[PDB]
Amino acid sequence: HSAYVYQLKAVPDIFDEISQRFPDRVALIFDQRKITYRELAEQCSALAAVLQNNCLIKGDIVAIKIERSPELYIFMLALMKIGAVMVPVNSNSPERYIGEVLSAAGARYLISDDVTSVPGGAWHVLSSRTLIQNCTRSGNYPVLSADDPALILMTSGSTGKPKSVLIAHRGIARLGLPVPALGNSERDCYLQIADISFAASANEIWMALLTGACLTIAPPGLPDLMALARQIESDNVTMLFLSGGLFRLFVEVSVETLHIPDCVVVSGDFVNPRLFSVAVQAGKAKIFNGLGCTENSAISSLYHIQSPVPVGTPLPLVEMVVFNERLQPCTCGEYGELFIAGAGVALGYSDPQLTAERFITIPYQGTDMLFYRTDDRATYDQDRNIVLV
Ligand SMILES: Nc1c(O)cccc1C(=O)NS(=O)(=O)NC[C@H]1O[C@@H](n2cnc3c(N)ncnc32)[C@H](O)[C@@H]1O
Ligand SMILES: [Br-]
Ligand SMILES: [Cl-]
Ligand SMILES: [Cl-]
Ligand SMILES: [Cl-]
Ligand SMILES: [Cl-]
Repeated sequence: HSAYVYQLKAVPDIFDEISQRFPDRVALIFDQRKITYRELAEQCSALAAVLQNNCLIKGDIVAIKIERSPELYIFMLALMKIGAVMVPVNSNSPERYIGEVLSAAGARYLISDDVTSVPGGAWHVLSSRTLIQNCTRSGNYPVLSADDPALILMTSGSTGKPKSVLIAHRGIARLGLPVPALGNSERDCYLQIADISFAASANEIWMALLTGACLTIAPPGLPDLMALARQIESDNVTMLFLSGGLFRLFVEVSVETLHIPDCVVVSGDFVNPRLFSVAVQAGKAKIFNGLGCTENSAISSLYHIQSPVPVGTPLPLVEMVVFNERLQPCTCGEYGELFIAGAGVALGYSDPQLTAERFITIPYQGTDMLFYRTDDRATYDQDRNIVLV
């Protein structure tokens, strides 16, 4: 439990720390089933021992296709504890496409809650249901470092090129640091709705579970705004992360739901400023425009809208710089490209040539800093907020 904020542990070590400090806080809610950190840590450890005894070891590439459920997050924590590299799969994807993802990721195993609706291939299919039943063993787990790989996520460039992104423990472990703009703590409650195959899901999962906060879990499948509205109220969601689609739809059909939480973060793409205007005038929740990208593991900057919206200022341990064509920091109003450095930067792509092109070391403020090149055109405003253009 170090006070040096730049000193990060692997995910399982942070979670062990949190589960010891807040053992009687609620970690997970699904429907009306609630699970404390103490019970979650017991289930995580029991499952990790089962996985190790199934010969799964550090660095094994392990895909997960498990519908939203408490067991999904138990598997994530157990796989992190044994050092496996998770490949989360979109359960709403054609089997065809899932096979292409598993192939591109090099998955050796696929853990599934429905072993009938999975693609065949080189990978070996394991039943999440059977493995959970075999929980009764725990010890001799790997000594993980913040730079060990934790997951593989798929993304695309601006012109459609598909990419396989290797994410380090540190990229999600940083979400255990409270975000000053949000004021979050263990008292908060998050809503898990973004699909696990999307980096944005990390915002919900790990900001909750690595801080002692509560994660209430949306029902599997496509968004049910009626149920989500009831869930936000009945489970007292206080930190609400939304895609541009979910945000816009809520503004259109139930803007007052957006003011049940304390903070609402909209990320993923440009949002019509008029939508922010309506939302901000409808109540007193803090509405943010947020930037994230897969290559920085999770949400990366926040702009509080008070009334092209800026993307604001970086999260803890994140560095953002707009660089011109000559790799010099831009002045206010000068156009350049957004580069991101710090704890969230990915380990690379599966493509080594693509990695060297997009992950570049640049001396900045006295440090030879590794930057991800976003391909996002940007500048600074007068208050030095970053604004994508
Ligand atoms: N939403 C996410 C999250 O919360 C956590 C982690 C990842 C993501 C995510 O979106 N990852 S991603 O799929 O790789 N897309 C990346 C690309 O999205 C565009 N983008 C994203 N946010 C904004 C925004 N506010 N305004 C304008 N453009 C935006 C930029 O072009 C960027 O480079
Ligand atoms: Br739109
Ligand atoms: Cl407690
Ligand atoms: Cl198919
Ligand atoms: Cl291509
Ligand atoms: Cl790649």
